[PDB]
Amino acid sequence: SADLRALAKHLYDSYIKSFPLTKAKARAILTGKSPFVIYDMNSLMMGEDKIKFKHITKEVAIRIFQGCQFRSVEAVQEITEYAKSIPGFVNLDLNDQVTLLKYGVHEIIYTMLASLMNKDGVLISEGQGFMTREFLKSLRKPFGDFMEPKFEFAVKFNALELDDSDLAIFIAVIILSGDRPGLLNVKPIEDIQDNLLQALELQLKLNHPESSQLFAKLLQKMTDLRQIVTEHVQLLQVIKKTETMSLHPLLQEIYKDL
Amino acid sequence: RHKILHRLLQ
Ligand SMILES: CC[C@@H](NC(=O)c1ccc2c(c1)nc(C)n2Cc1ccc(Cl)c(Cl)c1)c1ccccc1
Repeated sequence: SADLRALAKHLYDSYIKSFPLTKAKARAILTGKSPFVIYDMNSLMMGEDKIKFKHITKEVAIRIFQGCQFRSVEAVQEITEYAKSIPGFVNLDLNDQVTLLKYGVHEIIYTMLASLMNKDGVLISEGQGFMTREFLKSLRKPFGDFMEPKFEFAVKFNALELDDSDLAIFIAVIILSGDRPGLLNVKPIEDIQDNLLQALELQLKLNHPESSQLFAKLLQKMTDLRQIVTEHVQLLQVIKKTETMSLHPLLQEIYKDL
Repeated sequence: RHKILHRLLQ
């Protein structure tokens, strides 16, 4: 009761310390020093510096792809510090921790990505940029459908009107998933997940007393996240067999045998 | 086996 409340506020505060761009901030921007808008080839060129990228120094779609890759490496880092905060996560065997994060991150990355999306585009560069859904759609095959499925999910997911104190627990539930392939000691993970799923349930009962069957609707979404990952991984296969394209080794470490 | 993830957890 008051335990599950104290755990809700714990994860919310960890979430805030761990992720610098929150749904609260993203929504303020999307409904507002406006973001630079990239809607076509020439606006991509004008706004290229908005796209955070650090390297030594070449097709338009590859640069977007690299950009998304660049930022995902950082999302992984963020999610990891967050997991380290979910009570008992650090106490699990250190090989399971790696597997939970391994399969957990894509699901989390796409859940939080929804926060930065509306039906027309996605925030980039900590809200400094806005790249339109239509622009991404126009990129030559197979990069034209790289983002589209993500936008399709986001719109559905955003209609749930979840806020940061809700996603904090939802995200912690996903990490502590009990059916991740190759898990050694499955029991302790599910104990905490059971304890987080009940915390989520109460959090949705108080914070959203009007929207009925949200908890229900929310667990259903958690099944589509996995579908979106599946499509993604399958699409990466195509790209990897036709392009000449390079993947960060933190990402390669996650995709290997996934 | 997953070196970067390990060092991120350490
Ligand atoms: C989980 C890894 C996976 N990441 C994504 O699918 C992805 C896509 C767009 C993202 C994202 C993660 N995070 C954010 C803020 N955005 C928005 C976004 C959209 C467009 C641009 Cl240009 C940028 Cl910089 C950011 C990946 C794997 C391999 C290759 C490229 C990606």
